[PDB]
Amino acid sequence: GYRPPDAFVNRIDRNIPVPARLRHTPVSLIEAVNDFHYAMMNDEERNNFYYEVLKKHVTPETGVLEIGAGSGLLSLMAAKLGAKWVVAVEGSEELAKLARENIRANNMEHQVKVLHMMSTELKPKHLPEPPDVLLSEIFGTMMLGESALDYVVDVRNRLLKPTTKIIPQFGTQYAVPIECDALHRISSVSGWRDLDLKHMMTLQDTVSIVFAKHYGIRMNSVNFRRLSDPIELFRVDFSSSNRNDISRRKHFDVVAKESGTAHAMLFYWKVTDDEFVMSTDPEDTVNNFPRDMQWGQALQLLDASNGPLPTPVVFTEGKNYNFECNFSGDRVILHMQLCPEEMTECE
Amino acid sequence: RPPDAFVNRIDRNIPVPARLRHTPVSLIEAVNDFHYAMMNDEERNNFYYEVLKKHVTPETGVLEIGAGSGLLSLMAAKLGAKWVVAVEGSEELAKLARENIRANNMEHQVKVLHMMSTELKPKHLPEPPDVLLSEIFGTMMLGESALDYVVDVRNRLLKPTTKIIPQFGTQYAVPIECDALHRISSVSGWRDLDLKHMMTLQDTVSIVFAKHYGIRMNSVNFRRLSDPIELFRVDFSSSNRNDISRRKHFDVVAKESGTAHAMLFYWKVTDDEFVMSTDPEDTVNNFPRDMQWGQALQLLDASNGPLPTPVVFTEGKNYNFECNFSGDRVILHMQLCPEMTEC
Ligand SMILES: Nc1ncnc2c1ncn2[C@@H]1O[C@H](CSCC[C@H](N)C(=O)O)[C@@H](O)[C@H]1O
Ligand SMILES: Nc1ncnc2c1ncn2[C@@H]1O[C@H](CSCC[C@H](N)C(=O)O)[C@@H](O)[C@H]1O
Repeated sequence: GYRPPDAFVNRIDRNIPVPARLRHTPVSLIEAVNDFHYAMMNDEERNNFYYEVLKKHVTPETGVLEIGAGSGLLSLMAAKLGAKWVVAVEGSEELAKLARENIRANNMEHQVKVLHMMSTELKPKHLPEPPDVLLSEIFGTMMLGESALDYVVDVRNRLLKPTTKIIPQFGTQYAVPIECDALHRISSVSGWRDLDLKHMMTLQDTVSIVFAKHYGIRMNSVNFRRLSDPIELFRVDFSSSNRNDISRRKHFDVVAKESGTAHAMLFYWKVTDDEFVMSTDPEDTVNNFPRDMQWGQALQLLDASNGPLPTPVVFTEGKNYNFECNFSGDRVILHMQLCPEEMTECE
Repeated sequence: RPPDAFVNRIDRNIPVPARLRHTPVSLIEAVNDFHYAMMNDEERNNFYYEVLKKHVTPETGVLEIGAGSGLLSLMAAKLGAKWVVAVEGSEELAKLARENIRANNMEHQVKVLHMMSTELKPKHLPEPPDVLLSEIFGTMMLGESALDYVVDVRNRLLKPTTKIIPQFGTQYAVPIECDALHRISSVSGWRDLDLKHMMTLQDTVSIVFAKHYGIRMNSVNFRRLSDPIELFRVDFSSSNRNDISRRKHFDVVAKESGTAHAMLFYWKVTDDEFVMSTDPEDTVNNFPRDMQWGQALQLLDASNGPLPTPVVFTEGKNYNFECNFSGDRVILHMQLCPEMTEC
């Protein structure tokens, strides 16, 4: 017999039993589905979001194009609503097949087609015509975390026609300074009785954006306080915006509603199309448990200045606080640095 | 600027404090991901403090495997040990420990060696130690080979009278029903759309840490379908990994009827009267422990069909499970025995 180099069994001790359905299946595909896709599909509210927005844009003469088909659920929705043709693009090989198999298992093998490629190499030749609708779910815990704006923009410039409706329409990344003792106990140490340990603080990570779930935390489960109104880091119109519409450095003047300790900046985002909303805000994901597991929220520990040891950002209600937001080149990573009163070039 | 410097993996536009710029990334990741949480697990710290002060004389020489930050050695020194030698494999962690030791003026009580305990020879020690101190437990108790590393030191460096801390370790397992976990790990479909083919890929083999699902078991609602399954127990002063059979079987009687979505894995460490538990029923107020360890999970498939079959419990009936250990006993797997298995 033969075993693919990336077969699941290869990752597993000889003494441990593996079901035939898993043995020769590629590790990455298994990891992809088990870690993300199962949680995505049980995000009913997410599925309901895309079904409703498609429902008001799909005619039997509607040509649909989806970026990142994965399992093909969204592409199935387009066809389910009676679309003329659906072409779904998927970057990895094994996800491409899995989509097709889901497409045969259901009705739509004639209606929906899945191309193995990145949307970057998708050419007008690969499409029947310019699509009426562009479909996309390529949002991460950070909205542009998996470069959603860049992939749509490339496709928007090359493959779409004027009348093309882009789903979804709007996207906004928010930031909130929060007090959260529970998080603080995971990320800070002073000492144990007589023993001084504050030197450990030399190493505290004030720079990295961190996904709540990866370190075992769900903000809906943890008690915390929002020390201010949401901060609109940036808005994006997917049918007109570019990644340079997001200035690589911005300054935000935040008014503290409540006094407390800003242990961390909490990062969430909302996606809008007409009256329909996709929210990453923990207030809206209380009952959407699968969403907190797929997207969740992101955190960044705040340091007030550049001392040898981190300085706590203490908010005093009514008093005003100034933050410098620095994006990376691809606008995929960002950072919130409190302005002093010389890491920042605040003025 | 070291090749492993923290700045070097950060965008040029993002600001990095001087205390972090030239610091090795691995050190930062380690301290931030684990050490902070360890140090705020005060039950854990209190566990070792109480077991230590029961054995530490001003005549007691202490040897710690895996110093890391070296807090436990600071405890042994604080309790007035005559000499403490703490061994640490990470070069950057070893220096971090030394600094903590200077900050508490115990520079001459505690010595930190940059090596693996495998390389620790009697030459490196003043005397065969009176006390052996270890914290090398993972979310899976033997997940970090805590048993093997102690056995090597036990065979080569210790003396008959050497008290090993901690004494006992028990790896438990419980079959549980958990609707929240099920929604994260399975899919049937969406309305008329059938997505059951997705189930072909459901990972039934891998042991996944609960926090890597993003889950803390104390926050999520679940049912235990039977009494705890003692997979194995180890005496760190006499057991070898060969004492753990490569394959064990278990008569598991269902206390309750339900769906065994998964096998929950926790453990308990014992020394005299003192207990270190990973059971989520004991970590309800120990939020740092659930973050540094938490629990483990394995999804259960009942047989070997083209699709996963739910393991369903009927109260009062028996369910035989086969447990297979990897060679180093670091990894294990629970498989239901049908009326892949040797049963
Ligand atoms: N430029 C790109 N081109 C094609 N596929 C992409 C892509 N970027 C990400 N992807 C793929 O899109 C998927 C993101 S999630 C899958 C969404 C799917 N339509 C659903 O709702 O079920 C991943 O599988 C990823 O491999
Ligand atoms: N055989 C081994 N020998 C020496 N150090 C080890 C080791 N196995 C693991 N370690 C190290 O021990 C540490 C495990 S965690 C440190 C726990 C420490 N007692 C404290 O509470 O601060 C890690 O730094 C690891 O690199």
